[PDB]
Amino acid sequence: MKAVVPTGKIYLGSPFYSDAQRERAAKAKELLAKNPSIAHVFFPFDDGFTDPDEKNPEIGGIRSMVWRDATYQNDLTGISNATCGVFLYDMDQLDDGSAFEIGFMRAMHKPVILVPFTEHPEKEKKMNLMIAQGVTTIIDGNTEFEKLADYNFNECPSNPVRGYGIY
Amino acid sequence: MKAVVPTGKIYLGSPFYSDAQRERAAKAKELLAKNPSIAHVFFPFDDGFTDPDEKNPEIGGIRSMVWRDATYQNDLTGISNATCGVFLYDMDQLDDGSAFEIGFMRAMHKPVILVPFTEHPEKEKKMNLMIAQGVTTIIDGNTEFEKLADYNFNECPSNPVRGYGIY
Amino acid sequence: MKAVVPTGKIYLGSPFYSDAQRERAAKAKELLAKNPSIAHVFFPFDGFTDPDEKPEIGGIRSMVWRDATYQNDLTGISNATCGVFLYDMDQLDDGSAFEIGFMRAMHKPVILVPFTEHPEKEKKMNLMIAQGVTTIIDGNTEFEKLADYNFNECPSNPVRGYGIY
Amino acid sequence: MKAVVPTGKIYLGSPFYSDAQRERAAKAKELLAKNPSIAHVFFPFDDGFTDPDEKNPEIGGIRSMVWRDATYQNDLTGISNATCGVFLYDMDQLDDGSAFEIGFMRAMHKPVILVPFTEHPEKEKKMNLMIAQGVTTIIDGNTEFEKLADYNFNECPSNPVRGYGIY
Amino acid sequence: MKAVVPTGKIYLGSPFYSDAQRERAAKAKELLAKNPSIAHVFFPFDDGFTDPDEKNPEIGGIRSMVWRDATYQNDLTGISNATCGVFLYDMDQLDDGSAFEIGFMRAMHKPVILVPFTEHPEKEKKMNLMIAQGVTTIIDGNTEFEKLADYNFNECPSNPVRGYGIY
Amino acid sequence: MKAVVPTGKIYLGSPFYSDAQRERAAKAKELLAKNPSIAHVFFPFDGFTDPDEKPEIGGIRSMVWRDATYQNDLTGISNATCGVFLYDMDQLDDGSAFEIGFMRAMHKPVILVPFTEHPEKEKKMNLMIAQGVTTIIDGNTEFEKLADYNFNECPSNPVRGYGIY
Ligand SMILES: Brc1ncnc2nc[nH]c12
Ligand SMILES: Brc1ncnc2nc[nH]c12
Ligand SMILES: Brc1ncnc2nc[nH]c12
Ligand SMILES: Brc1ncnc2nc[nH]c12
Ligand SMILES: Brc1ncnc2nc[nH]c12
Ligand SMILES: Brc1ncnc2nc[nH]c12
Repeated sequence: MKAVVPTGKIYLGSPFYSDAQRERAAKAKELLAKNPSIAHVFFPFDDGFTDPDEKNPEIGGIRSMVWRDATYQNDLTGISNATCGVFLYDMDQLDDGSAFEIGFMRAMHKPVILVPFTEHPEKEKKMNLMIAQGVTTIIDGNTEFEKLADYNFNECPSNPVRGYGIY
Repeated sequence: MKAVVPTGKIYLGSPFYSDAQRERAAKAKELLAKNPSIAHVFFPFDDGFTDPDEKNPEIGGIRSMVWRDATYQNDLTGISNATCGVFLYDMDQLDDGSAFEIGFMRAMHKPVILVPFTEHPEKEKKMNLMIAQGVTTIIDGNTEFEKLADYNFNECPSNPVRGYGIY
Repeated sequence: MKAVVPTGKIYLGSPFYSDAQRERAAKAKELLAKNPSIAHVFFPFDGFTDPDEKPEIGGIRSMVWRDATYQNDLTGISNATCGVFLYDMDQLDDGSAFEIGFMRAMHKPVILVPFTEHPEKEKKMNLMIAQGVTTIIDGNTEFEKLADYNFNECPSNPVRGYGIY
Repeated sequence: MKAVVPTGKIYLGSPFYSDAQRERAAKAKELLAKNPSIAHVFFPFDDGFTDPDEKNPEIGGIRSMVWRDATYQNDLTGISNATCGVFLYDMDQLDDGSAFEIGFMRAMHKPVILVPFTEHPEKEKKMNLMIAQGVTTIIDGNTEFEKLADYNFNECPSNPVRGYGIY
Repeated sequence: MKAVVPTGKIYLGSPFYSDAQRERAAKAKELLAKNPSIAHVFFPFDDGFTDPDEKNPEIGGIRSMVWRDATYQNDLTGISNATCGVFLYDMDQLDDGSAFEIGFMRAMHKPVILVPFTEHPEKEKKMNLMIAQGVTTIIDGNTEFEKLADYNFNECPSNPVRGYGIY
Repeated sequence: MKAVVPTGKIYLGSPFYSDAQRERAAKAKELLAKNPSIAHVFFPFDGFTDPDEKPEIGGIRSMVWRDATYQNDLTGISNATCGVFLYDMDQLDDGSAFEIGFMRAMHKPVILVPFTEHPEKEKKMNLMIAQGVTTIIDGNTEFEKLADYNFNECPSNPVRGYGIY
């Protein structure tokens, strides 16, 4: 029933390797900001750990084990504190980090909101069984991105993936 | 220390959408068969559930919810009974089902053996942080596929991913 | 130990088959509604609609509806910080029991609120329930405690006075 | 794949006390003892903890906290060690202990096999959604009780509950 | 991102009995009470369970099973409700209770903040690997105790233990 | 209940700093070696080598070595069906305690095998240890029980006779 205070703690998982992916993340935060059921949102790429012993760090480059552990754990920490996951899932370039986080969250029995995006709304609709069955709620990013602003994250109502070929 | 009987229960995760992926799986089973530390190996694509109410089933096609649940659960069942995971991980075509299973297994604190394969041993070596940090042991598929036959699955000795750019 | 804000997130599980059971549920919602340590309450029966289900209650239900409804409850269990169970000692609801075992396997606290209309029978309880529950509040004589119980910390209160089977 | 040594570790859950129920349990053991895939079977009612500090143990009595604690724990230990659960489920007199155990195992992602028994096959077939959905494989006690001797507990293939009204 | 309402639910673990230790705990509370990101703080020694059936409660005595059970459980409940753990860790007299609690929380994937205190800053700096690796963020009690008032418990950014010998 | 094959998978945790501690560990391995209910035993100190570490015991260790070694233990905890702890009551090993809490959060059984060289002091134990452990075998007077204990089912034996703090 109606909550006394916002309780949703969103773990916003998302690729961040292209302008389009980056714009979706931006857009997602905005909508989430308009949702009255949200108490907090964590985006893994917002802050960052800095390793002093790490001289001249580069992206996609070799990183120190210390930076790697700290950054990975901040993400797991985000998942731990989150009550649910929201994944801006690029269906054109499958992100394994996101897929990994979806499985982790489900192993913890946490609800997972999948928001698929494709630049080819007209190509075949197929999805991996693990993703298709692991997620508890699907919200198409192409045509319903906006309900993130209204979805009741206090209870995360289920909505099984349907309409996708399974492989 | 030395085990009285084999105790390793391997969950062999792997894409199965190309001849090359299919040959690796085949090869993997053979090596695993030669390993004295293995009590059992589960390959998700070996058996299969059959839904009677499912008329004319097709691969990649729309599947019944009953078949979807049963098949997904057989996989989770495999992960549950497994003591460790071994992933024939295609680095050229990232498989999200596999990535999902890697995260699930790690959320359960189970050791995960990553065996990466690439048809371009000469291209840049980069890996997602979640995969790079989530796996506990890496065995290159291109140059060490064969140690699967000797690895001590009774204890799954760690071997951190190194030599890969992190993104 | 004094919360800055209410944190208690209650999963209120109970059978919803008889009028009596529907009454208890009705009362609990109100009682918990007056507790200042509660941030939110979730009640399973407050549902999903399979647009493809041509559907009777108690009848054969589509797998899609079954999956979504079952998940909505587990999701309520996941979000909850504790469980409050309007537990029927006369008609044992295995669903409620399942959920109690699920929550405990998750290490979360479970407040057992038993009810009986047969005070005549020897008060007894299954071991798993007797030992699994962390806090018991008699529904026949302490129901009102739910409006005052501190769900921010859910103080323990082991089951006693019940014969074990 | 074929197991090198039996892998199934069964948690055999069942109500006792009722003459019929005891019979079921006894026959289940026999059936299981004949299954090559089973490595071990734990039945909670077999042996028990004796509280030396317990005067006159009343079976159904107001038993001491030490006995209760040790007995309850001996069951969780069995659930913990078990790879799968097999429940002799009485559809005539619902045993909440069993139900408890089923959800506990499912929260652990362990496979659960339901073997329902009814002395009233003429009565309506109904099942609580939590059981019907939580269970991973059903094997009708009244009709396929014998299957327990052939079921491959090394993989516990799933068989979704069906044909039951759901309330 | 910025939280809409305090999200941090702290499990404040610490040894008691020792005059110094009590002081630490008292100051930690003050510091925490000043942190805007904190929603609630649970300290195991604050209030307690009273076993009406317990004659003359001996603090350090052979306490009854009911008291023990209710007290131990009240702590797990706090760990369960908590989003993160903050441990006032005595490097001079290792408290195994605290250690227990740290591993329990890590098995749950919850973030753990170590605040080490030593009355002998001249002695060698060493730490048991399990603590040094299990801990997700360290905040020197002797030097940065005040940080507890600024630390964003809505996300618990990590800070790997370093500068300690490991045995 | 009679295993077809040994299933017990033991995670043997203990401090490995003093000669005495190194002796107990030595004995346990042998005792467990005679138990027919055991399929395998894992002992943390039996290690990893960071080819890039130029390394002293107790010294500063590379993060890579730290990560791999720590993981090897958690992996041993994951594979194990139960834990056997050669627990020192004179010099509390927080590593062992951490691992005990980890295993219990995983619902696995933990056999506490305490040892003391000071029978003179009031036998006491921390609550979390006293309540977390599921089976206790006195290392000073029952050490040998480990060769006969049934690890296929690890029968419970709550801690008693210890004052609680
Ligand atoms: Br992936 C990935 N890469 C780099 N920084 C990160 N933080 C969180 N997830 C990250
Ligand atoms: Br993916 C995927 N697709 C089809 N069948 C499967 N079984 C296990 N995993 C599977
Ligand atoms: Br149980 C159970 N049975 C039927 N419908 C439900 N909705 C929520 N929980 C339910
Ligand atoms: Br007695 C006894 N022994 C083992 N498991 C049980 N569940 C309920 N009562 C039980
Ligand atoms: Br007393 C008491 N109360 C709460 N937590 C504790 N840990 C050890 N002893 C404790
Ligand atoms: Br603890 C601990 N400390 C140092 N080395 C180890 N290897 C295994 N467990 C260890």
